[PDB]
Amino acid sequence: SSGNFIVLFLGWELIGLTSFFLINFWSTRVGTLKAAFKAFSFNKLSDLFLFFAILIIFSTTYNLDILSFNNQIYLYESYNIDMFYWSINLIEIISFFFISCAFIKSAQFGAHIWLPDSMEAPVPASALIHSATLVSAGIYLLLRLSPLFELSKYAYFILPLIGSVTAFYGGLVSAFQSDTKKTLAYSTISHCGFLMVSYSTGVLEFVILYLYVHGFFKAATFLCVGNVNRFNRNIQDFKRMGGFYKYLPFECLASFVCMINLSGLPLTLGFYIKHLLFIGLVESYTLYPLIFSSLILGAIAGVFYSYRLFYSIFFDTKKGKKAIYLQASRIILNSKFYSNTSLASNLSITFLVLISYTVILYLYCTTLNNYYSLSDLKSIYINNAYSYFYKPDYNFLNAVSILNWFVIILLISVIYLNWRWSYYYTKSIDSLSKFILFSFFFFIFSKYIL
Amino acid sequence: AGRKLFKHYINENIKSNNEQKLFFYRVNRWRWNTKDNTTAPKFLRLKYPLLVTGVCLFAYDWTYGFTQVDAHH
Amino acid sequence: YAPQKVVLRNEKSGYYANPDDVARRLIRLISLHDKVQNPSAITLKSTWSEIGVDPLSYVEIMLEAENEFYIELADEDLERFRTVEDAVEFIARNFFTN
Amino acid sequence: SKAYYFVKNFSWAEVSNLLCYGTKYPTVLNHQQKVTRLYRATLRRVYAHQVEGYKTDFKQYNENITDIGKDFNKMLALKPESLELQAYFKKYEDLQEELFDPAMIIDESRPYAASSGRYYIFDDY
Amino acid sequence: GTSIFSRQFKKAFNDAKYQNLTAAQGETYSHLGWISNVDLRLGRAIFTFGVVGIAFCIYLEPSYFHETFGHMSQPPKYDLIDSNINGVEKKLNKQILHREHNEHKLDGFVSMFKGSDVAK
Amino acid sequence: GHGAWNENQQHYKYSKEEIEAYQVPMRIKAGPCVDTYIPLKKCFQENPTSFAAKMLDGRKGKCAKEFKYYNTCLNHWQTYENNSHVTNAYWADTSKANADGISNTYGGSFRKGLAWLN
Amino acid sequence: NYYNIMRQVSLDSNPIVLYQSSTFTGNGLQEFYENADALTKYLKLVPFFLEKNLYDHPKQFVIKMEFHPQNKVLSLDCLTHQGVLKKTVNLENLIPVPYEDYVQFCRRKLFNAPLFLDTEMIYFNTFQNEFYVFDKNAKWNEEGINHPELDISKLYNEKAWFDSLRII
Amino acid sequence: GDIRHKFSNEITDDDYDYQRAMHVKPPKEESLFQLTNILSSVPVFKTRFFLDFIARNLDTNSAVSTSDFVAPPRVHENSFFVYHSRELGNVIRKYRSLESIVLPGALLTFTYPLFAAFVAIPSYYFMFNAKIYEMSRRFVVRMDVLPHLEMISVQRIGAFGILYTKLHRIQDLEYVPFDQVKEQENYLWAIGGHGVDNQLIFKDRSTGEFFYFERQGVWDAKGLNHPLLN
Amino acid sequence: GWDRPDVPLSFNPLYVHKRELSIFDT
Amino acid sequence: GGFQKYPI
Ligand SMILES: CCCCCCCCCCCCCCCCCC(=O)OC[C@H](COP(=O)([O-])OCC(O)COP(=O)([O-])OC[C@@H](COC(=O)CCCCCCCCCCCCCCCCC)OC(=O)CCCCCCCCCCCCCCCCC)OC(=O)CCCCCCCCCCCCCCCCC
Ligand SMILES: CCCCCCCCCCCCCCCCCC(=O)OC[C@H](COP(=O)([O-])OCC(O)COP(=O)([O-])OC[C@@H](COC(=O)CCCCCCCCCCCCCCCCC)OC(=O)CCCCCCCCCCCCCCCCC)OC(=O)CCCCCCCCCCCCCCCCC
Ligand SMILES: CCCCCCCCCCCCCCCCCC(=O)OC[C@H](COP(=O)([O-])OCC[N+](C)(C)C)OC(=O)CCCCCCCCCCCCCCCCC
Ligand SMILES: CCCCCCCCCCCCCCCCCC(=O)OC[C@H](COP(=O)([O-])OCC[N+](C)(C)C)OC(=O)CCCCCCCCCCCCCCCCC
Ligand SMILES: CCCCCCCCCCCCCCCCCC(=O)OC[C@H](COP(=O)([O-])OCC[N+](C)(C)C)OC(=O)CCCCCCCCCCCCCCCCC
Ligand SMILES: CCCCCCCCCCCCCCCCCC(=O)OC[C@H](COP(=O)([O-])OCC[N+](C)(C)C)OC(=O)CCCCCCCCCCCCCCCCC
Ligand SMILES: CCCCCCCCCCCCCCCCCC(=O)OC[C@H](COP(=O)([O-])OCC[N+](C)(C)C)OC(=O)CCCCCCCCCCCCCCCCC
Ligand SMILES: CCCCCCCCCCCCCCCCCC(=O)OC[C@H](COP(=O)([O-])OCC[N+](C)(C)C)OC(=O)CCCCCCCCCCCCCCCCC
Ligand SMILES: CCCCCCCCCCCCCCCC(=O)OC[C@H](COP(=O)(O)O)OC(=O)CCCCCCCCCCCCCCC
Repeated sequence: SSGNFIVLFLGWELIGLTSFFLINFWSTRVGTLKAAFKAFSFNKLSDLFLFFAILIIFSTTYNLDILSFNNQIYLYESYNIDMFYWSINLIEIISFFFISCAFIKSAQFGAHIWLPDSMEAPVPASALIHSATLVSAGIYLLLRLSPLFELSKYAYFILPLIGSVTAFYGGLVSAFQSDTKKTLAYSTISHCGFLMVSYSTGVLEFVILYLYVHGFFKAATFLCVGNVNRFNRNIQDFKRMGGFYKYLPFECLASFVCMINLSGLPLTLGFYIKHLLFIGLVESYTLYPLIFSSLILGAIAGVFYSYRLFYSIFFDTKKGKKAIYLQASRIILNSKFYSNTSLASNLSITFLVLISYTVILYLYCTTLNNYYSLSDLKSIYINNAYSYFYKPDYNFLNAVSILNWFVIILLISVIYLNWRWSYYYTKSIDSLSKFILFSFFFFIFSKYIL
Repeated sequence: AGRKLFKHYINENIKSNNEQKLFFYRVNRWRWNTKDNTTAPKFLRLKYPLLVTGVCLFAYDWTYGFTQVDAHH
Repeated sequence: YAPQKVVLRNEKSGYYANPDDVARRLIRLISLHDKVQNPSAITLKSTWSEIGVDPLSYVEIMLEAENEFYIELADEDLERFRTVEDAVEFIARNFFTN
Repeated sequence: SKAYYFVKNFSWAEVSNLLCYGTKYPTVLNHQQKVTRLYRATLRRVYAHQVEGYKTDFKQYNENITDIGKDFNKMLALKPESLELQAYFKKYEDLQEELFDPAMIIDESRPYAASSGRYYIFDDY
Repeated sequence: GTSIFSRQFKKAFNDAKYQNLTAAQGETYSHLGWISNVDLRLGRAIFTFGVVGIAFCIYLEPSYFHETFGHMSQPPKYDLIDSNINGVEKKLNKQILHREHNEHKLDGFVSMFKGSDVAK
Repeated sequence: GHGAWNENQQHYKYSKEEIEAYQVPMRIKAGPCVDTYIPLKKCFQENPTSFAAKMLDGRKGKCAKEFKYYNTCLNHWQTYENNSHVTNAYWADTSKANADGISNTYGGSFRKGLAWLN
Repeated sequence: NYYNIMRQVSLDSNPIVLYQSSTFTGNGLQEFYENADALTKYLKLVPFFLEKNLYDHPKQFVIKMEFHPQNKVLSLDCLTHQGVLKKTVNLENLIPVPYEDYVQFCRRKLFNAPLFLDTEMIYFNTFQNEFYVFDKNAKWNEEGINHPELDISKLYNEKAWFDSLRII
Repeated sequence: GDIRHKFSNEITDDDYDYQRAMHVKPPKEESLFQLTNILSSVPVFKTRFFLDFIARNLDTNSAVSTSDFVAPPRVHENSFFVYHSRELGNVIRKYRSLESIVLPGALLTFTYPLFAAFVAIPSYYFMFNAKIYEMSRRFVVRMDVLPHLEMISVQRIGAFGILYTKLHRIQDLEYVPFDQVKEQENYLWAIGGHGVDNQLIFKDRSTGEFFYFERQGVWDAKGLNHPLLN
Repeated sequence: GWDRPDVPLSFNPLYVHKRELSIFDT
Repeated sequence: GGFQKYPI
């Protein structure tokens, strides 16, 4: 809520400094100081870029008001700046600096190196920074200065490519990750990439919906994994976590709901954000093949990390140290007050989930409903993406089925695939056969025999 | 006729299995207690949640269900 | 609440865990081993060789002891250990969080 | 162990020596120390990867540890200056390298581990 | 002395199959005998909320099912207003209604095709 | 009556000042359905309703008379924007569409996926 | 690696009865129908048979068990939704299991079991990968069960009893 | 150790009873709506009609095994069986039988059979082929020995569940250590090799065909001890 | 249960320098 | 859960 570029820069520096303090909360250890200094260096680079962009804007127009800049930039779009030996386009250079700072603070590919190291902070701080507070600064900048980037050739080429590459990279790394906080960090990177791609598509409503969904459910999942880690005695790796469903009953179900919502899965509140992203994806890009392939891979990657985190944390064989289970399994502890977590924590998580559902539903009604009731966005660029959401054609309707069935096959793989010998190998194969045949017959009856 | 075959290799595998030490089994027995672990389908019961879902859907059908338009495609 | 008067560190007893419980758990773990024959003969003053723990079985027993006691023992300390008395003393005096 | 493998600019050879044996200069150790430390490191890594791992198989873990134990018994029987013992050491060092996992779990009871020094204890002075 | 099928020995084996041998007798049990009541209640409440939401999505937003499995057979839905009239009257009215429905579909199609230039 | 899909019930065209008063989001103002949208927004303002009611009501309840015109205009607008009325015809019968070209511009480049060889 | 090698055993002349259910003491499903207690117990076991069939849970309700020490083989009369069946089991292949292990062997949530299903006395045949469940309201032959061939000192194997069945 | 009885407002087993759905405990009491209670109470199920329906229309006791010794019918009048697969063989048979119903049914029902095939192809090549199909192809349903030929007949499941038997000379059989094939077929043993025995693999040198024996398979002591196989 | 002694001062082990701090590594 | 308290 900044009224001018000076206040925006002040807020930028303040968030950088406070994130540095949160990361360096463990001031006694110098190992944490290294990650804090890494984040500080990246934040200072972003501050440099933002300051230079603001200086260019002030030199061009003798004004720092955001509204005035937004409503004046089109007049100066035709101008160029004479630099050392190249006549660079003014809009292109300003948007270049803005996009550089936005990528640095959103942890895009290349500039994301600090985000995995920023997990040294306590789980509440990590959730706050990674949900909607620190990693969404670039998205806020793009949304606020959209009239500038609408006339930016550099933005058009860079936002989709970098967004898709970051999405794919983060999704796959999160899927292969073994630590809870690191997995959430890489999932956040992937969602930031998806947000960049959505903004490139150019539907600010879709971008806002994606931001809200991601922030709410990422925060909820972060809180759940924080409870799990506190129970497991600061061991964030789930290779030492097993059979925690009974010891943390609330955490298990809360994580189930939060993860199914966060990772885009069918019949979940988080499916529509990815559906709208793919609806709005543009196809005139020269690197469209790579962009689309990376987007598909990143979208499918959610299932693997969600399944791994949930199953390994709670329902996998007991892998943790004997003490973790024994200290809590003592009969003396059996009481009405017995719990491995906090009642306040449970109530806070429940209320957060309920309010997130309500707000997401309100936004969906405001935007995606037949009667468009959202407030003015102060942008004159219309992308035509809503045409494929209101009156989709057979081509797109069948195209979406490809991704739907890819996700279905991946779910079947993560469910029925056996990696270790078990007493239930043959019965599991039999259950898979039963499911296949029953699905076929059920489809036959539903479609034809009724 | 002095040829190594199914019986010989079964005996070899039995010998290899017998060569194992029971110390690791004894220390790790506690991990696989059936009283302490179950499966996700068992833990996640949809019996009563589906009942509440049915109640809510019935309420929707009899409150706003009337004011809906059929969409044939 | 801490009194306003100056209070110094109170090293009640060098053991951070019940030494008797530590010794009994360690002796049970040792007896679980196959090479060990007579659990009764095991005492805090009994050496590993005489109780029947080979040098190679010793590392296995120590790894399982680390798993049981929720701590990690350095190779230097494990080699320095010469009797169950020394082992239990070190484990009991060890601060589980270092 | 100080658990400082990834700090203080250790080279790969030094890190491998630290992982396999508690010291960075295994030449100082004698035959028994070398064999015992290598066996302990191998058992620790096998336990980490095949007990506290991703869908671990306990029967395979048992078979692997039994084979490793037999091999290390033979190694201990072998003389220090034997090419067969050198081959065994190279084999198990290669296995340790293969199972090396960046960001591997480090117990909180060891120095330089996460949460090792989160609190400053005030002295009687 | 003791033999299998003895109740005492069977109970002892059942209790000691997954015991912690490193613990003292009488406390060598690994399982948890209960579940946190308040935590389980809150978890079940939130799980029920999520399941209800998923079911509402399935019911009021069948777009995923339509685009993943196709349009399934729809249960019958019709009005018995036509049964009021009988005979040649009913036959002629039914034929007129069928012709009107076909003409309405064609009119909608042609209007959609023609009205491209309505917005100047 | 008998008006085009863009006209509203009253056949009244709102001026720029009236649009500013009943401020319309640029998303709708860009399209041709301002005339049909403004009455619907006025009806909603006169009879405010909750978002849950808006989602669960298939006829928009009270504001159905204006919503009919608005929905017709929206359907026509989106169909003409995405050229779906021609794309669906080509999908249904590419051979017949080429036989009697609905739009040679789209027909010359249309190519249905090999997977959808019904 | 344990292999299911068959030894081709045969029954002896005079068996010794070890288990005899007070209910179902009659011979024949017709006798069970005509008897009041047997009919109600059969109805209560109907869900047990349903679990046997549809849930692929290998289990059998055992009555009238006899033992042959000459060949060391147990003859079990088991009740199923169709009638009484005779089965032969080997002491080398018979081991005990906990009730929770019996429940968890099946991956499907079993129906609420009746109160006459003895949970303590549940056994597991490893050769058939099957469970044997006895009835609480039954009579055990103390002399028969105290036979030397049934002694744990001869039928005990730590690896087989504790490590053969790992449900996880 | 438990002190819940010391407080009047403490939780009770009556309060914990609701966790029996999510927690496994021995039965304590039967509710009025249990299947057992309903069947034992409602007189309709006591009718001889229902009793006879239960007795007849369900799995028969004839197919139920009655002993730990099995002597399957001889494949040849002079042959003797050695190995036979009980459960994994049936599971593989049923799984491969789907090719006779799902596939023609898919062709005649799906709107886009080409789309279905395009989805299935990569699915088969990754996570399915090595998962089930290759293991089934190399799986040994049954093994018998013909002494007059000094050969071994092996039964295998083919496409669509078809069973076919082939002869292999005993002199051409060799034991392939698992170490020689683990690296070559890591994925196969990774995701589909759990059912069959890893260390009991044999192969025919002349034809280069492997033989996988189920872990839960029955072996004949006499067949193993026969001099031809020793 | 057990009456643990106060947190040990070994929780923060004093570091003794054994190598020259080269100016080239400033 | 938290670290053991020490004198300040
Ligand atoms: C009011 C009126 C009604 C209104 C409308 C609603 C009506 C319908 C209600 C239906 C409710 C669901 C019923 C589930 C029963 C499961 C038990 C069963 O039938 O067992 C037999 C059989 C499994 O037998 P088995 O012997 O247990 O399996 C052997 C394994 O080795 C055994 O596994 P293991 O012990 O070795 O451990 C691995 C564990 C692994 O378990 C898991 O990973 C999750 C287990 C969750 C259990 C279910 C809880 C409820 C959630 C579903 C809610 C319903 C959604 C809608 C369903 C219908 C959609 C068409 O495996 C399982 O649990 C597999 C069985 C569970 C199948 C259901 C999975 C649903 C969620 C999708 C996967 C989630 C992956 C990410 C992890 C989740 C958290 C982020 O079940 C199946 O049919 C399996 C199907 C698997 C493929 C599903 C692909 C579907 C894709 C299309 C639909 C997509 C929409 C739904 C997903 C959206 C995301 C949430
Ligand atoms: C004139 C009389 C006519 C009578 C007609 C009767 C028709 C019966 C048709 C039955 C159709 C099949 C049902 C199968 C259910 C199980 C499915 C299942 O588990 O599959 C997945 C199963 C895996 O699931 P699982 O969790 O592992 O299985 C565990 C066990 O199933 C254990 O599962 P579970 O216990 O966890 O959950 C299973 C539960 C599943 O339940 C559901 O999902 C349904 C949920 C309820 C839906 C309600 C919809 C309608 C009402 C809407 C709301 C109205 C509100 C009105 C206003 C309210 C205002 C307050 O099953 C049921 O549906 C039980 C019946 C529901 C009773 C409650 C209904 C509500 C009553 C009113 C309210 C009061 C409630 C109680 C008090 C509450 C506290 C105050 O996969 C398989 O492997 C399936 C294999 C096949 C097994 C088949 C077993 C049954 C064989 C039966 C053969 C045919 C016998 C015919 C006898 C004929 C004699 C004459
Ligand atoms: C002012 C208007 C208020 C409107 C309120 C609208 C509420 C909408 C709720 C949507 C779903 C969200 C659920 C959140 C969690 C709460 C539910 C829950 O815990 O579910 C799991 C719980 C239990 O989950 P469980 O499965 O873990 O529990 C099993 C254990 N036992 C058997 C003990 C329950 O579900 C149920 O308890 C099932 C309830 C079915 C019946 C539902 C209607 C109840 C109506 C009560 C009032 C009746 C008044 C009558 C007056 C007569 C006067 C004469
Ligand atoms: C701290 C507590 C605070 C208060 C707690 C309040 C609890 C939550 C209350 C929610 C009330 C609203 C419920 C809406 C249900 C879904 C309606 C719908 O599908 O919209 C159709 C409406 C009708 O639209 P339409 O028909 O006008 O046109 C749609 C346009 N096309 C066809 C192109 C798509 O659709 C939309 O506007 C889009 C909705 C997209 C999102 C769908 C989400 C499905 C899941 C719903 C979960 C609901 C919450 C959980 C269950 C609560 C049970 C009480
Ligand atoms: C001790 C007190 C502790 C604090 C208690 C606070 C209780 C709060 C309970 C509700 C919170 C969750 C609301 C639902 C989630 C948000 C939904 C949303 O986006 O809004 C949609 C809707 C908006 O309306 P709508 O979505 O229905 O549509 C409106 C329709 N048109 C546009 C046509 C007009 O808002 C809500 O439903 C939220 C409630 C209304 C706003 C209330 C604000 C004033 C609060 C007064 C109480 C103050 C207490 C002070 C206590 C001080 C203690 C120190
Ligand atoms: C570009 C080119 C594209 C080419 C794409 C090709 C796609 C089409 C592929 C066709 C595959 C044909 C498979 C044939 C299967 C039989 C093979 C065989 O001989 O195996 C014998 C096998 C095994 O025979 P057996 O001799 O071993 O034993 C007899 C059977 N048992 C084992 C039980 C004793 O027998 C069968 O499987 C018999 C199957 C009979 C039914 C076959 C048709 C079922 C589907 C009907 C249509 C769909 C349902 C319609 C419902 C309508 C309701 C109103
Ligand atoms: C033409 C050559 C022969 C082709 C053989 C067919 C492919 C191989 C056998 C597939 C068997 C599995 C069929 C499952 C059908 C489920 C219902 C359905 O959507 O059918 C209609 C649809 C197709 O019918 P349709 O074409 O009328 O649908 C409209 C078009 N779409 C859906 C694209 C918008 O079935 C499929 O899409 C099947 C795709 C191929 C699957 C290949 C194997 C992977 C899956 C493993 C088996 C288990 C799947 C379980 C799925 C559960 C639900 C998500
Ligand atoms: C060729 C056709 C065109 C498409 C080209 C692309 C082909 C498909 C590429 C899929 C890559 C998936 C990579 C997932 C990595 C997950 C890693 C992870 O978390 O650990 C593994 C987790 C398991 O983790 P875990 O924790 O349970 O255990 C791990 C155990 N170890 C470490 C020993 C491996 O999940 C899996 O195992 C599942 C991944 C393997 C199976 C992949 C099946 C692919 C099926 C493709 C179907 C294609 C349908 C047709 C249409 C496609 C195009 C639209
Ligand atoms: C364009 C093809 C589209 C797909 C066609 C599918 C046909 C299915 C029927 C196949 C019948 C013959 C099988 C022959 C088996 C054999 O011995 O085949 C053996 C031969 C030889 O293999 P090798 O060369 O490795 O020895 O197989 C091949 O050469 C490759 C053909 C593979 C056939 C796989 C059939 C199953 C497909 C499963 C799809 C995914 C799962 C679907 C849900 C269950």
